[PDB]
Amino acid sequence: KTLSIFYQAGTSKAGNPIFYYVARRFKTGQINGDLLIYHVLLTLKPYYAKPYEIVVDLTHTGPSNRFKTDFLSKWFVVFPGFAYDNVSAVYIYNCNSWVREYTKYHERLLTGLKGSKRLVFIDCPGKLAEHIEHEQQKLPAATLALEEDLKVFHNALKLAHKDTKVSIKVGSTAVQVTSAERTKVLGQSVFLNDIYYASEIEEICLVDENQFTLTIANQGTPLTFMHQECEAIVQSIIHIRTRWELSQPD
Amino acid sequence: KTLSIFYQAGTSKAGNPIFYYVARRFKTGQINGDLLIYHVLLTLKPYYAKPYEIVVDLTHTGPSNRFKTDFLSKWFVVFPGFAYDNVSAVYIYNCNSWVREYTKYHERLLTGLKGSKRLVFIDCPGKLAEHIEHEQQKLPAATLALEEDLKVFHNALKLAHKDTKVSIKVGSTAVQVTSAERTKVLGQSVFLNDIYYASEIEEICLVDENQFTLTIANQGTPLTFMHQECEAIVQSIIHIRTRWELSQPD
Ligand SMILES: CCCCCCCCCCCCCCCCCC(=O)O[C@H](COC(=O)CCCCCCCCCCCCCCC)COP(=O)(O)OCCN
Ligand SMILES: CCCCCCCCCCCCCCCCCC(=O)O[C@H](COC(=O)CCCCCCCCCCCCCCC)COP(=O)(O)OCCN
Repeated sequence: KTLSIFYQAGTSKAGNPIFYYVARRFKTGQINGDLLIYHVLLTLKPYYAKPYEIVVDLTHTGPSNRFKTDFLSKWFVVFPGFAYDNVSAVYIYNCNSWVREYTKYHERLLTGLKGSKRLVFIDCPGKLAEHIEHEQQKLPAATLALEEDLKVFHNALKLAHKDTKVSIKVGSTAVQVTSAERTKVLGQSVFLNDIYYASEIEEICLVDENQFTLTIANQGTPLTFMHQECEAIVQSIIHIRTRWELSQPD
Repeated sequence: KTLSIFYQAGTSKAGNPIFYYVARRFKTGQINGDLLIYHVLLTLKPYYAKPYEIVVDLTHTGPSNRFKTDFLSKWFVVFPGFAYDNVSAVYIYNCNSWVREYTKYHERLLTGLKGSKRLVFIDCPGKLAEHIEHEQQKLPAATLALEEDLKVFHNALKLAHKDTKVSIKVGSTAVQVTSAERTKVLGQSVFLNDIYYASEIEEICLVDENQFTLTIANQGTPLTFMHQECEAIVQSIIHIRTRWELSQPD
């Protein structure tokens, strides 16, 4: 009941089959990891003897999608040794701050991935397609969705102890806070894209005429941003939140 | 949350305060029913000595929103005799098959409502504006949103034991099959409007050139309709179920 988490789709421009891991699709608790390590073992077996590439859609991956240390460990010890080696490339799409922080929390186990040239962090579906068969990227429909009909606010500033220059992209279904400055994730300076589904925007608050707060469900401390067009960001987010509430279950 | 189930809002053209019962908001059971009924009491007591009106929002009212028999019967006794007589009108909006059936099954308890000139079914969402001014109307925003941007397919035919002419209206978040011909609900000829949120539309089938089926969640029997433009109705519905799925929870 988890053939959607890890599916095969496409071939790379280097001539290797592509396998997608939708991190958000997997849930720690419920979809027993025993079940996913199973399915990944099974769709890879026929392939991991020869070289293959992986695309991990870290899109909106959060703590509920995590690999607990015991599980995460089992992943670096449960495959034929060549199997790890034949992974020609692992495109990491939509890495966000939680996965990064997860990546730091589990640096003990992800030590091998640090600096690994094989991990290519990708910014958009278009940059991932370049490494694929005539740009036929099969990122989930859901993922690709987040890329269209976006109201983008550049030069925004996420306020925190460390201020992060970000662009706040408001899409009909989610707000994405794409960092404009790179930060390290597994030793590679990459852009982070934090996605906040309208369903998760509990409160939007305009602090100043150029600063707003975004309370995201279950993330406690609201996010804070500074931007010249704040009134407009807030209004766009409220709209998206409202259009969402209208279609809420009874 | 019982608090959004029944609330006071507006005054009718006849100068009577209106109360809205949003059926879908109630969930059958134990305590919800007495929260709900203790709530309607605390809300109505101030007004039920003078003529007041009720708009019953039956949109999407299904089994999970029903008043079990013992709970329903409390509604006809727990209020003062004058409270019942003071209801000058009960606008019934979006009555649907299930409710029709529910009232058929409780045809006994509902004898007092059967034939009642005080019950006004709103078969034309605009007809409500004939007893209550739009600015005084306060149907849930969600109920109202189901009326906007509807791709309407008139002259459809719903096959079943009895084939009823219907209009299939696909909106961004739902499919509504509105009977084109009236049926009796509590002795009144009215237009039912069954609503199927994209969230409930499991299987979508193009049975042939001018026919299609919808399999609805928790509804073993499939909705089978006929229409010239079926591939268009199937595509329309497939688009919204898909638009939905591509925006649901990881
Ligand atoms: C063996 C699987 C690796 C699982 C990694 C889980 C943690 C990911 C954290 C998010 C950022 C990194 C995503 C991409 C990780 C790619 C790791 C990789 O390349 O593993 C190679 C093998 O690649 C594969 O096995 C193919 C891919 C298998 C599925 C991977 C699914 C990753 C799911 C991540 C979920 C998000 C994080 C969850 C958070 C709480 C082998 O590495 P090695 O040679 O250093 O190993 C030495 C010991 N054997
Ligand atoms: C007393 C409350 C009536 C509850 C009716 C529940 C069943 C409704 C079934 C759906 C179609 C009808 C909806 C409108 C019903 C209006 C009933 C009404 O007018 O009651 C009058 C009183 O009106 C009011 O009390 C004000 C409104 C109170 C809230 C009503 C909420 C209705 C909720 C229906 C939920 C949908 C059905 C659930 C299904 C399984 C008094 O009638 P009477 O003089 O014959 O009574 C004699 C004995 N006392």
